[PDB]
Amino acid sequence: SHENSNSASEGSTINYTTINYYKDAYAASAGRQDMSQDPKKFTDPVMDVIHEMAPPLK
Amino acid sequence: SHENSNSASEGSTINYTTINYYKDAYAASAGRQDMSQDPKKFTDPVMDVIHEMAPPLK
Amino acid sequence: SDRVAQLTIGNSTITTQEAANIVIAYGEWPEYCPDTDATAVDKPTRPDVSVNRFFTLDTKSWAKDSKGWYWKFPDVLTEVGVFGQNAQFHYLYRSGFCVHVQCNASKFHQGALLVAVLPEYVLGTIAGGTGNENSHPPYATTQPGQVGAVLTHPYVLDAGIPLSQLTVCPHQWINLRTNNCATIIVPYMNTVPFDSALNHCNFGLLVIPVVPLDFNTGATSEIPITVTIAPMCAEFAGLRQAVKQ
Amino acid sequence: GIPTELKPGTNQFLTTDDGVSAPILPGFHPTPPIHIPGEVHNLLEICRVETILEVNNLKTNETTPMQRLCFPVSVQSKTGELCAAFRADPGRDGPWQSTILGQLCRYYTQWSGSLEVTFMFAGSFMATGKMLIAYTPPGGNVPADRITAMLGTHVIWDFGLQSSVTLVVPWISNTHYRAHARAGYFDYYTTGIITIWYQTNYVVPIGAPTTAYIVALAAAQDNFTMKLCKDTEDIEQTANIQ
Amino acid sequence: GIPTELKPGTNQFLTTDDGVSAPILPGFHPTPPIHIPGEVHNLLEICRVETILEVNNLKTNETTPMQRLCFPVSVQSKTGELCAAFRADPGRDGPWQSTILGQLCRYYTQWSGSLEVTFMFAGSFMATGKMLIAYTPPGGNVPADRITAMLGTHVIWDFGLQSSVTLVVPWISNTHYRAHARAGYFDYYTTGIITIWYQTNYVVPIGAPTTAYIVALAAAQDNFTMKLCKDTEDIEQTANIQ
Amino acid sequence: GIPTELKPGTNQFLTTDDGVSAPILPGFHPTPPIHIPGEVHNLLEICRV
Amino acid sequence: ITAMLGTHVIWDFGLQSSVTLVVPWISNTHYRAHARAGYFDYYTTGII
Amino acid sequence: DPIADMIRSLTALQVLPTAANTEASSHRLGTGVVPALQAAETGASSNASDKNLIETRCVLNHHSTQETAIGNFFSRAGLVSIITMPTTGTQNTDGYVNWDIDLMGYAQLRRKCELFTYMRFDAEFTFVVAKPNGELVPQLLQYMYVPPGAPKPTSRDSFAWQTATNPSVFVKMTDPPAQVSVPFMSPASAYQWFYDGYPTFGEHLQANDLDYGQCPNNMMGTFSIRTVGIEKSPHSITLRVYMRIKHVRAWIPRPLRNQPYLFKTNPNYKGNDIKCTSTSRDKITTL
Amino acid sequence: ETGASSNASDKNLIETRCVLNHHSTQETAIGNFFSRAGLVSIITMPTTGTQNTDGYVNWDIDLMGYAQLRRKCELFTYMRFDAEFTFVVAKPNGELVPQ
Amino acid sequence: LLQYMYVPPGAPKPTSRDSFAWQTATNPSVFVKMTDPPAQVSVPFMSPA
Ligand SMILES: CCCCCCCCCCCCC/C=C\[C@H](O)[C@H](N)CO
Ligand SMILES: CCCCCCCCCCCCC/C=C\[C@H](O)[C@H](N)CO
Ligand SMILES: [Cl-]
Ligand SMILES: [Cl-]
Ligand SMILES: [Cl-]
Ligand SMILES: [Cl-]
Ligand SMILES: [Cl-]
Ligand SMILES: [Cl-]
Ligand SMILES: [Cl-]
Ligand SMILES: [Cl-]
Ligand SMILES: [Cl-]
Ligand SMILES: [Cl-]
Ligand SMILES: [K+]
Ligand SMILES: [K+]
Ligand SMILES: [K+]
Ligand SMILES: [K+]
Ligand code: NA
Repeated sequence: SHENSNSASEGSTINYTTINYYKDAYAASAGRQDMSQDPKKFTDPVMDVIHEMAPPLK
Repeated sequence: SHENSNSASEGSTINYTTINYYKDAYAASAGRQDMSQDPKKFTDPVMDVIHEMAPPLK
Repeated sequence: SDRVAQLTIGNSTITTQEAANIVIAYGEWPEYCPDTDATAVDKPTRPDVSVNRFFTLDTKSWAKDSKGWYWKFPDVLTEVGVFGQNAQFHYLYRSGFCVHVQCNASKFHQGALLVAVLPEYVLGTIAGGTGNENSHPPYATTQPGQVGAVLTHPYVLDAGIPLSQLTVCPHQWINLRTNNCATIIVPYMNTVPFDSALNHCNFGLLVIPVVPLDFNTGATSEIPITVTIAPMCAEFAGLRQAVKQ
Repeated sequence: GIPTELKPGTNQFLTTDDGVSAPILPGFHPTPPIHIPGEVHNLLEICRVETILEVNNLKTNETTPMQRLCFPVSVQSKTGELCAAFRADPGRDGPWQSTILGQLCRYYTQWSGSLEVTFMFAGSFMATGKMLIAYTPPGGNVPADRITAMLGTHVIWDFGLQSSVTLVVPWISNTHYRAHARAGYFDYYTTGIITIWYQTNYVVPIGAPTTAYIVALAAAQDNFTMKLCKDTEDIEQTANIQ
Repeated sequence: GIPTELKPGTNQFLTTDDGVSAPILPGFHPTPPIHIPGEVHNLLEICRVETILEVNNLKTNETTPMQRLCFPVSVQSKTGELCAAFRADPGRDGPWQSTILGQLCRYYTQWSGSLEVTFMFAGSFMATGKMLIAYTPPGGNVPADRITAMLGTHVIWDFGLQSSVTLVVPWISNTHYRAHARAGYFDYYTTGIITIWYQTNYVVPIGAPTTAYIVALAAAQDNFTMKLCKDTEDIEQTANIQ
Repeated sequence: GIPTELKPGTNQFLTTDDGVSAPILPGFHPTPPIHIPGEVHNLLEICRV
Repeated sequence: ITAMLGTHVIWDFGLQSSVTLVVPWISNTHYRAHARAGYFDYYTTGII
Repeated sequence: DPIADMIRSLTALQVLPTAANTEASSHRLGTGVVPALQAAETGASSNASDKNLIETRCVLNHHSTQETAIGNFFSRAGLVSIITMPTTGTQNTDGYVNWDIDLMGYAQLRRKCELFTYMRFDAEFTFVVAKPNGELVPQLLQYMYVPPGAPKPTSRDSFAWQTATNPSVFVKMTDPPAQVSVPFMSPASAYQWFYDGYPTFGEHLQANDLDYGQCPNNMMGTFSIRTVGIEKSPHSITLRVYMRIKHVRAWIPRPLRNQPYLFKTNPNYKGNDIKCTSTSRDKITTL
Repeated sequence: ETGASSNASDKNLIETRCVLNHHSTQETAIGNFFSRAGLVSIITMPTTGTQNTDGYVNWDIDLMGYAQLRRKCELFTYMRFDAEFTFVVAKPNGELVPQ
Repeated sequence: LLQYMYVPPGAPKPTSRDSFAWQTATNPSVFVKMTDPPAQVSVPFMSPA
């Protein structure tokens, strides 16, 4: 079955291997979750990137 | 399954992606609705077509 | 070469000889709203230099017993310069910010301020103490203006949440023995592309002394803290007459 | 038999479920369709059609409802006078309720798009005048005077052979969609205010009426869409239909 | 009809079952998404972020909680003094409960990985000193003296322009994963003990405070993972939420 | 819905039935296995001892 | 708070003993005659 | 041309199915390099790893990171509402109930959602109904969704139950629990658990300070229920509603609630009894 | 007077920005507006009274007895369609019995 | 109507028929009637060993 694209997660699908029998995508299961991560935006949101070698303040 | 063509909407099917398990087409689901429109017949049913540039009465 | 810095925007320039890098909130630079995300159809006004410049607000005094302060954005500037005027004359507003908090002491003082940005900083009340009273914060507390306000219970950020975890938000520390300022660049964050600069505060700036100020008597005791902020990529739409609230 | 397992939802009847049900008349064939003018496919086709706005919705009109279909203009004695005012909120109680647009969007929870109000002057041919029509986006209550209203989106209309003028109520919202506005928390979705002022004056020579009327027609523009189908408040089965 | 046969499980509602349910609004389309900074995809992204450890979790602090966010160091009169101690167990009641890491791993039954504690010195610039920070893996209670603690994994910290130092609590376990440790049979999963000693002394010249504080921040390293999602003990609906 | 018809055996629980049951922990991953001497696969391996 | 609205520099004391304030040429005329009280105050440059 | 003056994100996504490996390392003795020293003032977390502070062996780590994907953390049905229709008392001897949709009444789910500032998702709602003592009887019920602006039923037989446009579900207390999928319905791009603002313009006199924090973009309307019949039903009814988030995205993490919840609509806390996030002990030098 | 609606659009009356509108028009397709089950009749067979102590009822098919659905259909003059009829039955108090 | 819930080590154990723990927002729970067939689920290998 080829459906209406109305799932909440489609701009950059956090899922991608779902099951469904209805014409509306949001009825689909959650599917297998992907393992993407980008910790840097939270752990290193600094302008000059501080290395783990020299002292962070030179 | 290949059916009897007895749906109310077949002269110009307002649907087109239906599901069905019976020999009669009218038993089928509603399917995904198409997005055709022709507002002009209601908004501009005039003989000489009036442009949105010059004055509508010349 | 990471401790020295200069910020120049509009007709204003900031210098510092004891910085500790610069933070770009969630790794994103502010930017004008793109046509794919926009919804309002009127061509916006993007004043540029008259509003994307540094504004310095009233200074606070840090005492051995201070609890901490906070300011709301864009509330702080709704009545300052050309930025405020644009915020009043338009229904819609959107911008990012460069926040620069200043505080210098001497090599003999000590203490540490945590400078953080908390999106959608909703405040709560102590519920009449017992918790049976469903009280709410008054306008003056939710939108303190350019003077900012004081935290009554910093440990729970006057909102039932642990200060201990605030570092999960964009932040820097001003540790007197190390630096004398904090700089954070904040991009527009909201569930809508533009919004009212009067009814909705996008984020709050908190400055809390986690390690209390101390010094031997005889040393300068007036240790102020100054906040200088600059809107970035300020855009406005839905022009009409001026409204203050 | 094949191993199956019933899941939650089993036996429920969801009024909006689009499924398949057994046919009662096997081999039945409907009367063929024939061509009929006026087929519609999407409600939006109708929302683009101008219908009459009841700007003159006064309590004193209710018994002579026809008078609600148009409002007056007349020779002013003072300059800058306000002629009429009303909210642009289309799904709200008020003038818009008389339009097909208003009625239809009440069958949906949210809407988005630019609106359009066209004013037709029905005075005598000898009457002239200039009016200032303004749309004041959210924030400021009804503008106190013409000089304040003038700061918003507006059109300065001149009477002439072209009987009408079109005010555009451009979509200027914070959210991509607006739910129907009403007093309370939902006033957050208000669209704004439309005001009509005398730019100069209704002028007429000796021999022609000193008062005339204007009809206001409203409809949606091409970027208009609605979503979240719902029941309308505008109809009630107060009693049994016999 | 097709031969089927209901199997056990039929009609049950499993709260974690990932199935398909009928949609209530056919043809509905959500508001489009827009770009918003700060999207997260995996809790691990957060666990890598340092948050404040309440090492100074004294009963006498409870009424002045702010004092729990940092502990002191001051001019010693005797050498080799112990400055502070605490367990490394992150899911256990104690100092770690104040960290986002601790709170989040309480939503999982097991964890695995190396931890990291970074200490920031907040004394005056004129203050100097060397501390010995040690991690004592399972087996030995709190080391009695610095000379015993010194035998474990440790870092000797020197105060200077670099305000901070990082102690690594390397994953040293018998099992691949640890369940949350607590007194009893589950002490089998304890991670160990962290101790902070005076390597030399906090030294300061005339004119500067003789007591200063240290803030401890903790987080997970890249080999950290959690498993077996569960409910946290850290929140309770003591009474109805109105 | 699809025409079905329940057959005898419906609802029964046969202790030796080798079927599929819904998983309680979605996305869960077991501790990896490690090598351990002495694995057996068939009881006959023991009967020969 | 009022002065802050003009062209300015925020100076921080440190190893660099000095800072430079720029008084950019912001005039209506291409040239200014010497300003003094009276009609010639028209050519005043401004205030630091 | 005759006027010259009239003329991003440094971090992105990677797929990490497994925890990082540990590379073997040996002793490092030298000047200049000093990975153990950090500067937390910058706002960054420490970049030091095991191999920099100790001698490590090689470890091929296959631990999965999948169970901590926000989808697996949230897609677990949780209780969001308990609705009751008793036959005797001041409650609802009317045979019907209108419930304003607000899911912040139960802590377990609420604390999990409040870990983020904004969330966008679809949801699976399951309706578990029974008598108050857990017994089941052959009672026919009707659940109806009344979006903002739709007429709310005023009685067990109000015309509104004709449900010609609103979606309704008819199910027996004896059938399994009803279950449906709901799309993302805010007029905004995401639901927001925190809205530091007011819903409307005006002066915000202390009389209407209950407006603070109320975001209309999260107000989804009313959920109505009734026993299907013109005559009153003899049975008290208990309806528990569970929600399962699916197809989820989340933005801006925040500190987790550490004080008991008092009200559905705000973060007010009991000021006389401010709990410490961590348990206490006697000395900082003793366990 | 022509009978046509105004052809003016935003860009002609004001200065506009560019907006890439992705709002869907699907939910207003007549099919999604009508394909929602609505009540068209309530039939009763009581055991005592003047109603139908006969055990059977003959109902003339007329769906115009309930306003919600009727007003929606009357938006048009002519309609052609197929239909799904669902029959929900119970005792008058909502209870169910093996009948 | 019954409710079976799995409370992993460290999760709050219900202390009453209506303890908050039954909100089961994260723990897996099964709701079934004594009249439905027997509930059945799959459980993975959960030891930390
Ligand atoms: C026929 C079954 C109908 C079921 C309809 C349920 C619709 C519920 C939609 C979920 C909306 C998410 C919750 C949104 C906002 C929060 O409750 C806010 N805190 C309320 O102020
Ligand atoms: C075994 C189940 C049998 C169900 C048969 C139901 C047949 C009903 C067909 C629908 C016809 C559409 C309604 C037609 C006309 C309107 O009622 C008119 N206003 C009556 O004058
Ligand atoms: Cl998964
Ligand atoms: Cl569709
Ligand atoms: Cl406090
Ligand atoms: Cl078979
Ligand atoms: Cl409206
Ligand atoms: Cl069959
Ligand atoms: Cl632990
Ligand atoms: Cl079906
Ligand atoms: Cl009814
Ligand atoms: Cl319960
Ligand atoms: K069917
Ligand atoms: K289902
Ligand atoms: K099974
Ligand atoms: K790996
Ligand atoms: Na380093």
